Amino acid sequence: RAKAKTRSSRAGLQFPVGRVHRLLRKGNYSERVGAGAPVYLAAVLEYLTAEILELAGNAARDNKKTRIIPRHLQLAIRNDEELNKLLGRVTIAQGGVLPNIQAVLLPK
Amino acid sequence: LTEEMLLKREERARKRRLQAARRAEEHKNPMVRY
Amino acid sequence: LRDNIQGITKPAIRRLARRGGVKRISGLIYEETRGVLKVFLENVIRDAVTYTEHAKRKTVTAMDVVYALKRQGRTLYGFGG
Amino acid sequence: SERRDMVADFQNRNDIFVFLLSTRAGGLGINLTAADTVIFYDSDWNPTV
Amino acid sequence: SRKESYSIYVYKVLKQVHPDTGISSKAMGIMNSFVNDIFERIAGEASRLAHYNKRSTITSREIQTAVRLLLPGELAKHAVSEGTKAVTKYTS
Amino acid sequence: PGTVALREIRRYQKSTELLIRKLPFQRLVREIAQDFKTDLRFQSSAVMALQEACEAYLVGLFEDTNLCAIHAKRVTIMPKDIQLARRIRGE
DNA sequence: ATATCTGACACGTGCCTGGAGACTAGGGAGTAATCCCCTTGGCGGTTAAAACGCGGGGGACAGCGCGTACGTGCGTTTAAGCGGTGCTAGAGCTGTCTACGACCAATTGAGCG
DNA sequence: CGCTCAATTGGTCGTAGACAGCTCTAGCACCGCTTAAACGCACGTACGCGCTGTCCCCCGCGTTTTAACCGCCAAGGGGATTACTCCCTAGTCTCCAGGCACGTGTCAGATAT
Repeated sequence: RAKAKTRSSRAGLQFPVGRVHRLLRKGNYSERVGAGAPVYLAAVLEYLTAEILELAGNAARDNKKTRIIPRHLQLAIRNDEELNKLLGRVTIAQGGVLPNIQAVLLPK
Repeated sequence: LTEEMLLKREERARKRRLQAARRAEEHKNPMVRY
Repeated sequence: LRDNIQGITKPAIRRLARRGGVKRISGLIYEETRGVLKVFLENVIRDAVTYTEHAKRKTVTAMDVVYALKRQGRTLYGFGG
Repeated sequence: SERRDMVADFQNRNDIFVFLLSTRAGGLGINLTAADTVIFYDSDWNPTV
Repeated sequence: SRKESYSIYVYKVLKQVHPDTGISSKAMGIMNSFVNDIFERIAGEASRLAHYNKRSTITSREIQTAVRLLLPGELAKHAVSEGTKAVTKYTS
Repeated sequence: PGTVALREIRRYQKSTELLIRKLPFQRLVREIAQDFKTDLRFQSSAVMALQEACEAYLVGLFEDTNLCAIHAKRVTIMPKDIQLARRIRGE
């Protein structure tokens, strides 16, 4: 037996692969979990979360801010059609709505 | 300049002493007439 | 008393309308909106209570309503679950 | 907090005739020397208490 | 007692893109909600795929397929590429 | 003039806090719960999760009603624009 | 037979949930002024509407054959517990900076000429 | 037809709240390592119901010229906005008070060391 380290580190991964391996069995999704499946799901969750976290940081950068709030997260969704589709059934607490006007409202 | 290094303590410390005091003093005590 | 759902005030409904981006608002719209607002709770509180009645608790949790909102297709973040 | 003001009105005044105590919340250290007399409406199962 | 959530891990991943940036407690809750919603979507989709195949095993190919029903755009193939990289590097 | 309401749009679209008064909403939530069933009581977080879902739902209804009125060549909403916005959604 | 155990069964205080009272002062409700709107309703350049004569191809066979299904072989798959022990949230507390308040400037909408 | 004026949107100062690195704790399921279950990938082996061109009439289409209708013109008068006037209830924060949970209680009377 040896001094422990995360299985994610050998996979090249940033989230806890061990508890993903727990959740995939303990949630009764199948009788067996393949050795790659929790590594793969951690990689998928990380990839998609990092992709939206750049848009979150960029939404704060656009508003010239340094601390993320739910408004920057709503702006991150409304800056990308993949997120506008994926999160189309999602409510963001205190995120508000994208500011928009139909041209008919405008004077002249 | 140099005073802020102390203010960052003493501005809070005067508030601690005051809050301790105000806690501790509770903690130790028509018509008519005929 | 003000229990006739008129406690959801005219300027509050009008502010929701303004965030919603609508221009001129006819004076029956506030009351038509109060009708929708009741019916939304007749879906959401009712099913949230069916999740409270899964455990048969006295306390409604944020989980109980998030499960009702999930089966009704209007999921919510920040509260978890 | 409540255990103070009721004692502070029973000591140092003649305004009250009588006080109600449980044998176990009242029995320890309160020193109600304004009282002349005591009635045990109940004795405890543990003697000397 | 612990309550199963990703608060420190999403703030660890933020350094991939914006080391300059802080996270409000509210925003931390939103991103904690995001990662577990995508888990409930993928774990359900992969289990329904496994049910249609009657298999005892979930696999890299159940999730590779489930991600393609999660997203229409090429972020699906990039996430699928990242999963196949990670499983390869883990098993080598 | 009759049009500077367009500045209110931009202010309440910049703003992102909840708009209905918490006490009125909590009273209504409790009243609807109590005539539904006995001794149901709500954590503050449940009333907030309800109110956020309600106000997001009504912002969606008003956006949908806006497009119905714009489609009808109006600059005004009448209860009939909401009744289209319900039937066209299947609500 | 005996030591002493597992209820009987209660009031100790902790926690937070949860209610109602008295205050300010935020904001909701009542209203004209008046404009400007949803709406009523004739106008003729433009396409819904349906035959006749007709072009594009829908339709029903016969049977070839690149793939599809069963369901057992056999060696490779994950299961499975339980050793160690690093991660992990609690959580206690800053130590400020960051977004949100308080005072007043560049730029806009309104008035009609 | 482009000014003067009465008001914001946006700018600088302010102040303490709401973060995020500690600063460790110590609870635990992650990671290691054998043990052991049973079926996954392999894979023949039954034999096929998608596609390949014959024979024959069906449906879609172009063309034509009525005549309903949408896009448009302007005006009609009542109801939404802009703004002032005044009344109340949303929020503050307070103390009251009680259900859930934990814990000592204890000694009795039901059970066994």
